[PDB]
Amino acid sequence: LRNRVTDRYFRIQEVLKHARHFRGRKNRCYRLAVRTVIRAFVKCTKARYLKKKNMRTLWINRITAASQEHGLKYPALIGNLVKCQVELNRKVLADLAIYEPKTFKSLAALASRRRHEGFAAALGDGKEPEGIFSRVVQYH
Amino acid sequence: RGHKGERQRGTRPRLGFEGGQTPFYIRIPKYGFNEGHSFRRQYKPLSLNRLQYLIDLGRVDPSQPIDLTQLVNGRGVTIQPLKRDYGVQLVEEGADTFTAKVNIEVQLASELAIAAIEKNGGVVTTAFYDPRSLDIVCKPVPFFLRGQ
Amino acid sequence: LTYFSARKGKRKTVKAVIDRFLRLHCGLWVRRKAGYKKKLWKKTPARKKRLREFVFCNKTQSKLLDKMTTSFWKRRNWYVDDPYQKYHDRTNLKV
Amino acid sequence: IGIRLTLPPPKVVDRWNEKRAMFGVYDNIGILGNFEKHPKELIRGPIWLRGWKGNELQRCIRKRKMVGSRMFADDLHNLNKRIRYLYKHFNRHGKFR
Amino acid sequence: TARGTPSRFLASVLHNGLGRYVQQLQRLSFSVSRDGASSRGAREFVEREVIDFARRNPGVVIYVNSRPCCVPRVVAEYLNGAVREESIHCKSVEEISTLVQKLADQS
Amino acid sequence: NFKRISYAKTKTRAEVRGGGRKPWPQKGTGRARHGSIRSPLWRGGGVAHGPRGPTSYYYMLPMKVRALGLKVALTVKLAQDDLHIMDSLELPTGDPQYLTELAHYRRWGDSVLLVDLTHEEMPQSIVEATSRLKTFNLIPAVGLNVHSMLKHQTLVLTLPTVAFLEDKLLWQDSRYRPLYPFSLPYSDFPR
Amino acid sequence: VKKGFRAAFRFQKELERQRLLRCPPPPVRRSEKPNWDYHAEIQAFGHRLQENFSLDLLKTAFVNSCYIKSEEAKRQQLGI
Amino acid sequence: TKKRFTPPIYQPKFKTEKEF
Amino acid sequence: ISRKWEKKNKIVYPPQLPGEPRRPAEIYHCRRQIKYSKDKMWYLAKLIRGMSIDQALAQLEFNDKKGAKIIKEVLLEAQDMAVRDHNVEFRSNLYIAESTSGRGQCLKRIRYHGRGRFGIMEKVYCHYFVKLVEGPPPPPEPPKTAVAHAKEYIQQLRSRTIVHTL
RNA sequence: GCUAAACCUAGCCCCAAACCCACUCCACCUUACUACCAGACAACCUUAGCCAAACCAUUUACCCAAAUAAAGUAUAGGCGAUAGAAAUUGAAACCUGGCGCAAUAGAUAUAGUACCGCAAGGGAAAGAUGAAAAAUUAUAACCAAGCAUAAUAUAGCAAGGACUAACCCCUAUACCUUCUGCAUAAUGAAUUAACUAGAAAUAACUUUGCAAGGAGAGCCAAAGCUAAGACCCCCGAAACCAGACGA
RNA sequence: CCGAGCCUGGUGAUAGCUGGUUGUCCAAGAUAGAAUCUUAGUUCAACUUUAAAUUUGCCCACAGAACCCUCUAAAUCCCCUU
RNA sequence: CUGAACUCCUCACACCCAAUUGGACCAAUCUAUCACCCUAUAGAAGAACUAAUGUUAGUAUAAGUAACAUGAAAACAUUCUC
RNA sequence: CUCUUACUUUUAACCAGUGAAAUUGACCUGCCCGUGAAGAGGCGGGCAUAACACAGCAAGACGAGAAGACCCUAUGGAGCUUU
Ligand SMILES: [K+]
Ligand SMILES: [K+]
Ligand SMILES: [K+]
Ligand SMILES: [K+]
Ligand SMILES: [K+]
Ligand SMILES: [K+]
Ligand SMILES: [K+]
Ligand SMILES: [K+]
Ligand SMILES: [K+]
Ligand SMILES: [K+]
Ligand SMILES: [K+]
Ligand SMILES: [K+]
Ligand SMILES: [Mg+2]
Ligand SMILES: [Mg+2]
Ligand SMILES: [Mg+2]
Ligand SMILES: [Mg+2]
Ligand SMILES: [Mg+2]
Ligand SMILES: [Mg+2]
Ligand SMILES: [Mg+2]
Ligand SMILES: [Mg+2]
Ligand SMILES: [Mg+2]
Ligand SMILES: [Mg+2]
Ligand SMILES: [Mg+2]
Ligand SMILES: [Mg+2]
Ligand SMILES: [Mg+2]
Ligand SMILES: [Mg+2]
Ligand SMILES: [Mg+2]
Ligand SMILES: [Mg+2]
Ligand SMILES: [Mg+2]
Ligand SMILES: [Mg+2]
Ligand SMILES: [Mg+2]
Ligand SMILES: [Mg+2]
Ligand SMILES: [Mg+2]
Ligand SMILES: [Mg+2]
Ligand SMILES: [Mg+2]
Ligand SMILES: [Mg+2]
Ligand SMILES: [Mg+2]
Ligand SMILES: [Mg+2]
Ligand SMILES: [Mg+2]
Ligand SMILES: [Mg+2]
Ligand SMILES: [Mg+2]
Ligand SMILES: [Mg+2]
Ligand SMILES: [Mg+2]
Ligand SMILES: [Mg+2]
Ligand SMILES: [Mg+2]
Ligand SMILES: [Mg+2]
Ligand SMILES: [Mg+2]
Ligand SMILES: [Mg+2]
Ligand SMILES: [Mg+2]
Ligand SMILES: [Mg+2]
Ligand SMILES: [Mg+2]
Ligand SMILES: [Mg+2]
Ligand SMILES: [Mg+2]
Ligand SMILES: [Mg+2]
Ligand SMILES: [Mg+2]
Ligand SMILES: [Mg+2]
Ligand SMILES: [Mg+2]
Ligand SMILES: [Mg+2]
Ligand SMILES: [Mg+2]
Ligand SMILES: [Mg+2]
Repeated sequence: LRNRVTDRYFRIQEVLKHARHFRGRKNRCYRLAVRTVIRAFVKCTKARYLKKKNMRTLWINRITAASQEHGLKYPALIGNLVKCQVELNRKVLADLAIYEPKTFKSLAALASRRRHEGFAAALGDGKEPEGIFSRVVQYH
Repeated sequence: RGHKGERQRGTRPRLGFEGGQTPFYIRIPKYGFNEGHSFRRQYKPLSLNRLQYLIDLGRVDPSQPIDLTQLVNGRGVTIQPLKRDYGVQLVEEGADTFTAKVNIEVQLASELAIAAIEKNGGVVTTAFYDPRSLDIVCKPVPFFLRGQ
Repeated sequence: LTYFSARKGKRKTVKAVIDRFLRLHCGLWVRRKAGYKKKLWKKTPARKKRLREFVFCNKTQSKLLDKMTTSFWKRRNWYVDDPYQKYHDRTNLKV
Repeated sequence: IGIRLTLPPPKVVDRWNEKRAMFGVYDNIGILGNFEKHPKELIRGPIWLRGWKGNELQRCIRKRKMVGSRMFADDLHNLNKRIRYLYKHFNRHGKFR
Repeated sequence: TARGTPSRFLASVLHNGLGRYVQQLQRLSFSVSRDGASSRGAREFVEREVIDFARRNPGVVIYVNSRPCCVPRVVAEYLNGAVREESIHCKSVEEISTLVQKLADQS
Repeated sequence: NFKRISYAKTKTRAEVRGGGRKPWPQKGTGRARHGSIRSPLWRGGGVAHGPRGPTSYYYMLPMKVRALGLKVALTVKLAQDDLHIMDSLELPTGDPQYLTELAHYRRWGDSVLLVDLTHEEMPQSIVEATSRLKTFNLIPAVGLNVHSMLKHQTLVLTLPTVAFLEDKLLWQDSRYRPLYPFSLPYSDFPR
Repeated sequence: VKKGFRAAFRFQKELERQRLLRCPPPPVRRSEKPNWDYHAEIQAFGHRLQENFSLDLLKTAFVNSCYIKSEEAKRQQLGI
Repeated sequence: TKKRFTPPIYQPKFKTEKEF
Repeated sequence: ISRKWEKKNKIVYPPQLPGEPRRPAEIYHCRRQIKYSKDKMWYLAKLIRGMSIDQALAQLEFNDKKGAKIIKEVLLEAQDMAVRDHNVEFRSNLYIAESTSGRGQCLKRIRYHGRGRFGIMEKVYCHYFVKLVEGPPPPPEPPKTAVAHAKEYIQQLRSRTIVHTL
């Protein structure tokens, strides 16, 4: 019994369908396309890591810009907001800067207020009571 | 198949070759363990336990003389004349519980086996069969179809 | 080794092995010691007694010798007054 | 390229033709027939293959032994060469020893 | 990959769920075979599951068609005009139940 | 499979016509090195690992196993209401339509296997009807086999056949291990 | 020529998809397509919308004047 | 170093002789 | 071989309605197995592509290439074929809609080289295809002007959104 | 839109059976195919070697007349590699079939022709409508590479993430083999289509049967025995020897 | 194309040497040495893999393991408990 | 503060080592029986090719590149030049 | 040769006709320094940078061609010599 592949056409088309938008002969020639398609799929897989990384670099840049408009550096805003138990993440903060500029100035003002309270506390020798915005809500 | 060498190419040396060191199976001195093995007489053991078992189940009839033909016909023992078997050797195993009275013809018998059959009132004889005779007595019907 | 003979298409025994080793039906192979008949004048009594011993082969050697001999040599034999009859079967062996 | 552009003619199989309908009959000739005939005697084909199985080397040896004297000169020469090639392959080459 | 395929923005059909929720699945067309091992799981789905599934979804018109076929299929049609065909070849009754429920929930 | 013989065969590089000479020198030509135009790499070359027929598939299940298979097939037919026992196979007429209509009325499957005790003593009427049919097949008791039993939806046995089958199949359960082939004379065999 | 039917059948299905894509068929009413039961479709329409419609009124709502005048012309053409 | 010469091989004539 | 170009002159359109506009006539014609290279023929088919029937015939009449005398012969018999068979009123009211070349069936011959070596030469053949359409030549597209460039640039500046946010 | 693509027959393979075998007239061992003259010449005679023995030097299976079994036993042998009986035992046998190939397959075969060589010798390629061609403006279309329709715009393994947006931004040193380690300036690859490479005993294991027995004479057996399933590739030297052919 | 012609055959010569070795998916997985006309290779150990059996394995507390001699070394071996 | 495939968070989980080894699936083909717009359960086997300076065929690249060809006029009679 | 120059023919270049070969993983085929299987068009840091022909040139693409002939290795060959 002599067996021959009869559906080789379809096997080729599974790779070539992903290569139609390539440049040059690697969009039609299987020998060439298959190598490039494999590389494309590996790139697509690893790009999921970079997407998350880049997305966050973008938010930090955007938050930095918004903070500077209010005379605040990025580390001062993020650090001091945490000390106020405000757990807004950078994605939301970047969105607020663009679409809620009045709320963002309030958040910048709050961070600035908490930042000044820190300085007063550090300057003091313990005589001073805790700042109004420095008080931490406890959870038991 | 591995990578290169003889393993992948399929050309490794014969079994027993050790890379050129005098192989184990050669460096051991010759000794006559198996000398004349094909001319040594063999006897299939038949125990008194097995013989009593065969009699209890009706496979061998103690009311008539028991010889190789009757033992083989009851499938009590398997004899191979082509494998240098010369018959059955009666062995003592089971002598304590052997109760049957039999007239049995064997090729070899232990002294204790002889006593076990004679104490019960039986008779035991030792009988020689040559390789041709042993074949005939064991399977008579195939012989009768040869017209000799 | 000849795995398939040209005349019968059957595996052949290496007769060198048959001339040197005794196979017990339980799987063990017995051999003599190399040099047991060599230069005895220079060897001590203790050493000479060791050389006269009949000793067993290991697992690997046993497996090799098993492959180098056909089934005929592994059958149970009932030789009359065989000196080695007792050693064909193991007793009280745990694994 | 490489694939036909039309459907092949439909496959018509008569499952109840006499050959298929009576397949298997007399395969128990011995068991049900007092063992007068062995089922292997029902096998039809080459005289050196009826009721016997072996590998290609074994088949070649068997064929040369049973019908080699009747084979054509060219055929017998090829058979001898095949036996020589197969002897070396099985006895000398392979992964296992 | 993303560059090799089309994309769209997240959206709804006629602002679904804003004033009221309307099930988008509108029609289901089964094609089972009276005989054929491929449709064994589809035949058992029509005996006990399809009737109880229709009671829960009165807005979906189910059309069961028994005819000779080598590959049984369910064809789902939605209010926005989308048509989706999903083979149920050699699927178990539980597998088909899951697939049919997923089709009911999609827009 | 036991009676299968495959006749498929191909030619190795040794049997393809020609191919003696080295097609071109080992070195200097810039081409791939080759020893023969009939190598399996070449168009028209030998086949590397093709069929080497004729090839036999003969083997034999243990006699007891084949006997047990017959018992299982009979039980399955009875347990599933596919076995019908007849007193005889005598029909009133030899017209095939009668037998076809009889099966339909009695709700027998599309195919019916008819088993008679002996080939010689099959009634002429049933012989005429079955000879003209394709799904109604008449066989002697010695011809019963698992394949035919499974291929045919309905099994019809005569009462003499039933006795015949029980005798042969139960003998396998109570018999000694053989001393020589059962074709040779035994004390109590045959019958 | 290679043996077999499956690959050829699969290729025919693909040739028919491309032919249809090259010449998309003129669209037709869903009612004209298979798997259509007007009465069942009317009932599902109300149920989807969670509305207790009166099936007599709902059916009339779909009937348009153009469909009635055309239905009568067909009747006249067929001498019914 | 032994003289090395590779003689040229002509292809079969028919391959360059076909007419319409 | 494929011969679809000759079957395009057999398409019969349904009669037009009274309000529909006059449909231009299309005339397909070609010449097969021309002893000439398709690469050399392509430069001649590219020249007259889009020209009027009378302008193309004038450019091909004073060209020195061999393919020129062949295309001109194909155009002259397609012009007559249009008025005679395809109901074209004015023979000058035609322009070159499509004009390209195609590879024909070629023959292989030996080319002898030194040192007993050889090459294989193809005796090349090509096809020429032309489509005539009734009417005046479509006006050439004016070059993009500065007003269009600026209008397009400002349109891209207005279509840009805020990316990767709400 | 071209070039093309697609096809199912020609025949072939393996068995069975059957012993086989010519012929018109004329020409043909001289330089064959040459009507017609003086001769007398006459056939036999161990294969070798590659190769295995990891060199090699004794040695290294080759139908020789019944399947099976005795048995891979007796025996032979640098007692190494390996070679290897016999006595004895003893069955069946109904040509006209196929889980064989289907134009790169299957015979090399459309043919031992064309072509190649002084000679011995080597040795191809390919065909495809239909009931009707005394229907030839006939059988629609759709599918490889290569092209055409339709050249090109900063920047870079040619893509990915994306994006309103092709590109511009960011990330990213082809593949295979081979190596301690290859983007390597190490190997192979213009591309498409077709073809092109893992064959089996020894045991063991898994799953049935029967069980101190198993097996359809042989063989094995101190739970064994029978049956089955499942493990061992392709191409390539310079060489050696035999017999022909050539000044 | 003569350090000894060419053709066919033995012949599918042989190659421890180079190259090649075709569907998908998951899992475990890196290596003390000895011998060898052997070091471009093999066989045995070692490591590694699967299955099976039944019982300790690893980590380690005291106590304990040399005189001769210049480095009175970092450590090891043994080892219950855990 | 920034900063991993580390860790946490929502949901899921067999789903990142060469040689080698164990395992779960499977394309097409043929056969048995089903099925009957392309299938099912099994039995089989010339059973799957991005690579061997692989074999055959087609078509590219180098490239319309290298290279190749016909003395002159005329009435095509003839004459002239060499 | 110092030390080259002029002219004719051929080739050459353009037009017309005919039409090969080695070569080619894919190429969207820059420069400097650094790095790296140790000498980079492709990596890092810089610089440069609309697109597209024709004619030259031979520094590089460890350019093409011939599975290095030198050297070593193989229990691979062969020729010749011999106490
Ligand atoms: K011995
Ligand atoms: K071997
Ligand atoms: K051929
Ligand atoms: K490579
Ligand atoms: K490098
Ligand atoms: K390198
Ligand atoms: K190199
Ligand atoms: K002469
Ligand atoms: K290499
Ligand atoms: K080596
Ligand atoms: K001058
Ligand atoms: K250069
Ligand atoms: Mg390799
Ligand atoms: Mg190695
Ligand atoms: Mg040959
Ligand atoms: Mg060779
Ligand atoms: Mg062939
Ligand atoms: Mg040797
Ligand atoms: Mg040597
Ligand atoms: Mg004999
Ligand atoms: Mg052929
Ligand atoms: Mg194409
Ligand atoms: Mg970049
Ligand atoms: Mg690969
Ligand atoms: Mg290196
Ligand atoms: Mg690197
Ligand atoms: Mg490279
Ligand atoms: Mg190299
Ligand atoms: Mg195998
Ligand atoms: Mg020699
Ligand atoms: Mg000679
Ligand atoms: Mg002369
Ligand atoms: Mg030779
Ligand atoms: Mg080789
Ligand atoms: Mg792992
Ligand atoms: Mg030595
Ligand atoms: Mg070593
Ligand atoms: Mg320890
Ligand atoms: Mg401990
Ligand atoms: Mg982070
Ligand atoms: Mg983790
Ligand atoms: Mg996980
Ligand atoms: Mg499937
Ligand atoms: Mg299957
Ligand atoms: Mg294959
Ligand atoms: Mg391919
Ligand atoms: Mg290749
Ligand atoms: Mg050039
Ligand atoms: Mg030139
Ligand atoms: Mg000239
Ligand atoms: Mg030039
Ligand atoms: Mg030119
Ligand atoms: Mg190259
Ligand atoms: Mg550098
Ligand atoms: Mg240039
Ligand atoms: Mg130059
Ligand atoms: Mg480079
Ligand atoms: Mg070079
Ligand atoms: Mg080299
Ligand atoms: Mg040699």
